[PDB]
Amino acid sequence: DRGVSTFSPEGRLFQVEYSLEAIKLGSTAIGIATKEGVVLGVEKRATSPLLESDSIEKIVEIDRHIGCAMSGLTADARSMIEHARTAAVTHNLYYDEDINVESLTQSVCDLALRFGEGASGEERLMSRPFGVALLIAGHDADDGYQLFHAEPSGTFYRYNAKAIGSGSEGAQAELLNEWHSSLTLKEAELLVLKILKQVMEEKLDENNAQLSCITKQDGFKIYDNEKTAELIKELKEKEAAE
Amino acid sequence: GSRRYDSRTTIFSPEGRLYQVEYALESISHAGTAIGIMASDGIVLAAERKVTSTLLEQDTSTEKLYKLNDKIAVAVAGLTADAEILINTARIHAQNYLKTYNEDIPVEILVRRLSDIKQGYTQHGGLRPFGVSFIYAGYDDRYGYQLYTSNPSGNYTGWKAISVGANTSAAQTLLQMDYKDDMKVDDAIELALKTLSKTTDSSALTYDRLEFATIRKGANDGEVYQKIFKPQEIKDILVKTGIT
Amino acid sequence: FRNNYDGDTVTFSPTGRLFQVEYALEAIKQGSVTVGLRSNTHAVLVALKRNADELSSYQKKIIKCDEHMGLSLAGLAPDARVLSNYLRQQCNYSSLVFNRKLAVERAGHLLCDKAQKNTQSYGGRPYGVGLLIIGYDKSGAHLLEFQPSGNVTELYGTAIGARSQGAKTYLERTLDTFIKIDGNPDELIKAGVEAISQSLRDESLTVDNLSIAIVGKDTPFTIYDGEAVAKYI
Amino acid sequence: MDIILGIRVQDSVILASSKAVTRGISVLKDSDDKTRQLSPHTLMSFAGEAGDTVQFAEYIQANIQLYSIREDYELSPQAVSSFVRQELAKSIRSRRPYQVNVLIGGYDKKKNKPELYQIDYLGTKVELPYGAHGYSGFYTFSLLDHHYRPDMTTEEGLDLLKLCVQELEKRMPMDFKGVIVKIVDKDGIRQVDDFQAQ
Amino acid sequence: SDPSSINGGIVVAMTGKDCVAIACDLRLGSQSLGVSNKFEKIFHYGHVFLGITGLATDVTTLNEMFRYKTNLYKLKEERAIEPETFTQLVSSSLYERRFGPYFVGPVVAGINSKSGKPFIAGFDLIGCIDEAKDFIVSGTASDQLFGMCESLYEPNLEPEDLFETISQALLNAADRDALSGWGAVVYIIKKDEVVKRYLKMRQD
Amino acid sequence: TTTLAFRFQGGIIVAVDSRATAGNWVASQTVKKVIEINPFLLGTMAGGAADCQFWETWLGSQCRLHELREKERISVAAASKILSNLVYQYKGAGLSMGTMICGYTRKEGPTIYYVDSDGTRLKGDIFCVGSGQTFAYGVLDSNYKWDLSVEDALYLGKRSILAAAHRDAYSGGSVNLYHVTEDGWIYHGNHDVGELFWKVKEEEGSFNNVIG
Amino acid sequence: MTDRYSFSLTTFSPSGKLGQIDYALTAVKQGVTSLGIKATNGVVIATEKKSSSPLAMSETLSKVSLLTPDIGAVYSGMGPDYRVLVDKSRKVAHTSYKRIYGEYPPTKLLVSEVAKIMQEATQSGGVRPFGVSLLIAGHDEFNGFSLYQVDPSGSYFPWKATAIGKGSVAAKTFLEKRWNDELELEDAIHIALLTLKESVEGEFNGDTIELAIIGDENPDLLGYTGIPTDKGPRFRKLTSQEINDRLEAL
Amino acid sequence: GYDRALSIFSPDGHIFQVEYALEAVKRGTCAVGVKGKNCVVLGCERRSTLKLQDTRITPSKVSKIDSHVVLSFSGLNADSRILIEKARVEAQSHRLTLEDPVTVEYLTRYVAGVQQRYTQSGGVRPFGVSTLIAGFDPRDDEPKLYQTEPSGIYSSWSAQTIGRNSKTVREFLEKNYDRKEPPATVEECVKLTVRSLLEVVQTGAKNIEITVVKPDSDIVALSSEEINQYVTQIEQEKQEQ
Ligand SMILES: *C(=O)[C@]1([C@@H](O)[C@@H]2C=CCCC2)NC(=O)[C@H](CCF)[C@]1(C)O
Repeated sequence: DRGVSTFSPEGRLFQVEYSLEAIKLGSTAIGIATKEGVVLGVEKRATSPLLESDSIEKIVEIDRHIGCAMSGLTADARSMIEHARTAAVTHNLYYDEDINVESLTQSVCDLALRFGEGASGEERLMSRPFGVALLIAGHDADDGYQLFHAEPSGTFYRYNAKAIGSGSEGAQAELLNEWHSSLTLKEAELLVLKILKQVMEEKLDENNAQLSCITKQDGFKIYDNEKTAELIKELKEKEAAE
Repeated sequence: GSRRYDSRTTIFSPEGRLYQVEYALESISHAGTAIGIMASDGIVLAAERKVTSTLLEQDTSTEKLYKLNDKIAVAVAGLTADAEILINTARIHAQNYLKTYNEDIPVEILVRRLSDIKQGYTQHGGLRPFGVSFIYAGYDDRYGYQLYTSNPSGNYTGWKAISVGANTSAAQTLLQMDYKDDMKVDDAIELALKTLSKTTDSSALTYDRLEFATIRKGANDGEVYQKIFKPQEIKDILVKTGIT
Repeated sequence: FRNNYDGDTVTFSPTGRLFQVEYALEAIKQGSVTVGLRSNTHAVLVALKRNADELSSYQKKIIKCDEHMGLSLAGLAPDARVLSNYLRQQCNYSSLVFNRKLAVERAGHLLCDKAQKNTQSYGGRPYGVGLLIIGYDKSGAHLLEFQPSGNVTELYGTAIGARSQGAKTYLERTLDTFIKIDGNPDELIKAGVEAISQSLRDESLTVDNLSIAIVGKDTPFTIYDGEAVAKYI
Repeated sequence: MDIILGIRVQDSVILASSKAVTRGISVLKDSDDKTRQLSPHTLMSFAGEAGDTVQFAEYIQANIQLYSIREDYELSPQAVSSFVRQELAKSIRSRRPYQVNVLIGGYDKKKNKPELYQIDYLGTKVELPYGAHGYSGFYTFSLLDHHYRPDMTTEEGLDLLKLCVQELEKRMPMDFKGVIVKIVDKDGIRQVDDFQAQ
Repeated sequence: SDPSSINGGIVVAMTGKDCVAIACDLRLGSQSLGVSNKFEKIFHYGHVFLGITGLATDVTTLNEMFRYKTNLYKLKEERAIEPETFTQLVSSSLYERRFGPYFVGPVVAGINSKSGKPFIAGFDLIGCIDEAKDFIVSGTASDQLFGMCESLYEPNLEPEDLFETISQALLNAADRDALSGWGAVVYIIKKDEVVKRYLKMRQD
Repeated sequence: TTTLAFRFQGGIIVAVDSRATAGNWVASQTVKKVIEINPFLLGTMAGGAADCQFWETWLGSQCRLHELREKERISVAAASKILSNLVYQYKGAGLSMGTMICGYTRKEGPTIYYVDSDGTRLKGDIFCVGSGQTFAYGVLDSNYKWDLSVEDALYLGKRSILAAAHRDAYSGGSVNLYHVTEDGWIYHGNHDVGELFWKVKEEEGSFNNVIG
Repeated sequence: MTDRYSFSLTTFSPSGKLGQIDYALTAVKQGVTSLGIKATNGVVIATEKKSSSPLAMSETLSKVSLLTPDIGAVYSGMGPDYRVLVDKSRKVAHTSYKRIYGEYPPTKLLVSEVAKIMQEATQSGGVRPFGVSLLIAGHDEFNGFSLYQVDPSGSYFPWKATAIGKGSVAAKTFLEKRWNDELELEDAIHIALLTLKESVEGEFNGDTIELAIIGDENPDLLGYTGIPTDKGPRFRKLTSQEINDRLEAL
Repeated sequence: GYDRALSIFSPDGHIFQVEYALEAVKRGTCAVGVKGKNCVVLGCERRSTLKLQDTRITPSKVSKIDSHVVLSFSGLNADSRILIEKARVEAQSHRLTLEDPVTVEYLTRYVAGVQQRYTQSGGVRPFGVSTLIAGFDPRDDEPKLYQTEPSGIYSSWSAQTIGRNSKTVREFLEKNYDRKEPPATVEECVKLTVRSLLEVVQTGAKNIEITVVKPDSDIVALSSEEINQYVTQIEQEKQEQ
């Protein structure tokens, strides 16, 4: 056949590019970074009315100052989350301090290219790349609030705002116009809720969508349905207002 | 690299079937038929010897009936050499159990383990599966007489009567037709011979083309006894049951 | 043709080529441009950081390997991290065991050797990144160009990445000039930014888009980004 | 060592085990239960090295519960004691052997008879009408050799044990803080909460 | 300290006219503490008998091992193992643990089912074979047993006579050993049948 | 060293001395012998300073990891067994630790586990560990009542350490107090034994054999 | 480097055939004919010494090999494969039997060992099956004389008489006509020579034929005296001269 | 030694071996689970390609992982055994180290992780199995029902079905299950489960097996009669109209 770590004639790794395709088919996830914190929202996208929507966990805590959202083959993200949590806790045990958001991200991204059937560089025992992308958001004393996009390519970019998943190209264009360096946390919340509503196949409500944020003061929190339901109601009103 | 020559023995077909298992079963369908029938007072194992010659030494031969334990035996359908590999490890698992608990191994425990070995060749390792199907006849003090079957996939099930190898479709219909819960070992012995007699791809059904065994609890004793009939013993039971 | 001989790095084509290696090289060309040049007292690295969105950051393209050495990358970022990390360890080993700073020429040899292994063995893949290494050791300023093929070359200046040919011809012209910019870092950098602007087209180097690094005589390899490079735009 | 006694009467097995846990100069606990239920009708008591004792007991407990679930059946007391003997027989020749002695008391629901097994850390197993580990046998065996009868009732067994414990409390130098007693029969395992004065 | 003096016990085997006998005490102690009076040290696999003295945990383990090995042997060979063959199996199984041996003193007794010839053999803890024609002793009272046997024994005794001899050798040797006694069992073995008798002896 | 922990109506009292000695040398009179595993869990340290400090801090890391994984507060039973099992893996290597793992969960209520390097893990109501333990036990055993007030319980614990600090050459310096509630532990100060002794002597009338 | 062929080279085809085994059998068919006949007091195995050149010294190449002092083997198919199989068979007879029980393995068990080795080359990773069929003849106290055939698949079966290779079909037919359960060893040898003659194209003498028997104990081939229970090997290769003597009575 | 990547990405972003693993599940006998207000029921169908089996000894479709948790599945039987054994082992380990039996979600997350792992590990193919794991968390009375599939994905359901014709029975459950008023009784819950199976089993008294799980390790499997009775009462609900 053909190696799993083969280069295309254009200088790209096939398995990584094909990986990105699976991620496009995933549920939408959006993140907005502001000087008041970072918001992370996702589309639950349940496949049947009998499925209990709250058992859908696409936003998870890495540490008190770091949270993350996923999109794509979500089962693939468990070991990544695990590695991330271990890395953050381990750092604290060794240095009696919080791990920087960028370092935590760089560590997760180090697993990315560790795949193949015997690549001469160490012992990358993983048959294929991860089929999921992540938005790592958090805060640390040196670089304040931060949002990162970690891809199966091992590369991670920092963004002021970013959307991944099925409605990403559309949602990203929206974030381009809506984002400005002075957004308040509340504005970011509604803004994420609004973009999810535009790209979601279903009518956004507090059950098929979920919000969360991380602030220096209270750390990472996942908004409970009631809190989000109100924000949704508030969004509809400001929209119908003009 | 080597990848080029890898057949990939452990993958799914677009229909969710395991190529090699399916092909191994196909292989087994050309193997001499083996039958298992469980009665109220015992179990009967009968199998047809595939290919024979005037010069073949039948007295010293055994290609289908093997003793695993003093209380468990199996009838083989498939590659004999593959079968012996599995039979040997099964014989060892039985003794490990005996040494650990000081009790003979329950029949299902042994069957499940052997089936698990088979299942392994199905999910990892890149090796071909064993081209073998077993009918297990045994006795333990929890379920008494038991009859099981395992094939290349590693799946196993229990039966009152069953067959493996060639013409199982035909053989099964005949068994389902004349089997009765209150049967007796002698009835079962007769049913087995009749069934093989009708499904044989050969002219007649002679003794030199058969292997026969019974697991009974000889009333005048109280313990379980396995009997692997000898050429002459098969020849006899063959005339008696009216097949001469 | 090609299609039958480019499935892995352990296969020579009928003409003696190694396509997987060549395809890897193609990843460099697709990479953002970066320039390197030196005088007799300093070595400078100027790299154009590329951004994904206008909401994204401009990915760092320069990594410090030791107080006297560092490099710029063009291509797969992860591979640059792996290679620079290896370089950091080799620099470290030299210091701890021999109390000796690693010679830039030695580093080049080590990188060549590490990359070569990933072009003759089944299962692995060539590195898909280009590197420009600058340093100041016991023989002065040095600039090295590293290619995934494992080929490493010492130069007075050069550039890799998209449209790199622009800056390269410029430097091959400005040679006699900048090679004498001794004792004056600001000049060397300015000359570096002039070589790099020769590969622009899309936009123009901004503040959060330009990245500069320098090393030399009494200057430990340091990286300037943002405001710090403003005085060069 | 601690007190570990066992007595197999007509229809049950009784295990008496000291409650004290002493560490050096101080008695740290006086309500310690040196026992683990391996299955509904099988109890194991133990004494020996400080940490090995419980770690071993729980390890055996885990293995038997796993067997119970897998087979949906309860191994006979004889089978369980053989499993335990083999674990200890491997342990004695390992890098760091488990220094634990045990008594396995179980009610065989198939044979409908109680059974008592004594096994030391070397993997030495024996089946007995009554047994003990440590110095306990030295003070109590002469009493059991005398009063023991195969047809004893659970009640008679408890009285015979009480006599043993009294001899232990009179002649033994250490204060083992009384014993916890447990009965194993056709209906399972139960604790005699009233032995502090029975 | 000495593994072969913790539990106590003895075993003795003898040859006679077309017969063999093997006997053992029933004690199992913990140094000076008697623990069991029902610890038999004689086992059999088919028509081959094995007596084992020494550390009890190893006596039990070895028995379980040889039961395991002779069971597989029968399944492959399709015949029961013979005395001569089993002796080799015992020997190589023991030597396999040359530098971490089982602390036992095995004794084999049986009649070859094909030649009818009587057979007995002894082993040291690492497999060295002693194939005696007259008798074999083992255990904490082996010195006493040698004294008893070297005097009481004589060739070609009939089964009923060998019984009296083997028993008197066992019994009187055990009564001079603090770690032996508490009962005794004697096996009289012939081509066709085998009789097992429990003896009456002091219980101190 | 003298460390103690006891269960009562108001939760748990944890008291320790603060002396460190190597032979007859008093290395310090201000050492911490209580590790704040996390806001809800406390660990006491007796024996080897390094061993207790290192593994009890590591325990905290394991507890945190558990809570991120199970989105639920770890039980004292589970927290103590993580330490116990770790320590047991090292049995024979020379670790030296006598410790108390203390917590207050909704599921268990006030809980104290004694865990040492021998691999011993004991759940209990009262524990004292260290060369001064016997002294603290005398004071605790005769004044302990489940119905003690948080105020009295705190004093009892402080008094018990004082008793040991006085008689035991290896105990002293100061007393560190803690109160463990279901909502977390509450630090109750550092009390220099020097000053505390005289104060308690006067106000209490005890330590009559000492001239003041 | 490193053998990276950890997957089977023999696998099932849609029809249920194991190609590599079939092909191995095909190689056996092209091989020179070899046969075996069991008598009441012995067994004989023979084959043709197909000298690949007159310059080659045929003696320096034995197709009939002694495995144990009471067991011998012969084959048809790929000689190199047979040669290594003999080395392995001689070794397993020791490691898996003589070193355990202090006596040589009985014919059926050694055959079982050989068979296992062959079965493994049918499933283990990175190998091809052995391209040979063996005929093992031996004797052991509790089983008497026996003759077995082992095929590339690892399957084996006991025979009264049989042949393998080139003209097996014809040879088997000829053996069925002359075999009976009362043949003495000499009769079997004679029958062997007659059967082998039909398969030989050129010269047929004691220099072109190789023949061995499993018969009585040869105390003269032991090498020492002093142990009553050691009477000598039952395996004996016939000499060129011994063969010719019997060819005149052909 | 064998570490070939069998589960890899294809151009469109799919992992065919995981995809085909699902096809194996669609082929397996149907399984369903519905949670009541105080219990969870698990029903499975029994094939009939061959009939003459010994029901006593033939492995049942619902397996106990611990005394308070059960697992059913659709797909390759041989494959399920491996997961069942691992789950049982993990259940005992968890009790040994945490001193508490596993929650249903924990046990589910474990099985799912094992499945995910077999989708990106060299030399192994994914499990051709999907599972339904039900039970009650220790000292809890709220019913739990989770489902896992070859990819390693899992979630909880009020009711769910897997296997052949599960499309059909799911519809039934979607328009016959009210989260507002879940089957408030073991009886009406078992009924809803048998009703849903009859939509695809086509008269099979001996082709339908039920298992009821109640709080505090109260687990029991119904007998042919008990079930046959439910069938009978249901066919009348139809005819009486
Ligand atoms: C008390 O246990 C001791 C303390 O020094 C350490 C120091 C810090 C916290 C843990 C306890 N440990 C000792 O070894 C020492 C002498 C014992 F004889 C001590 C003062 O008692």
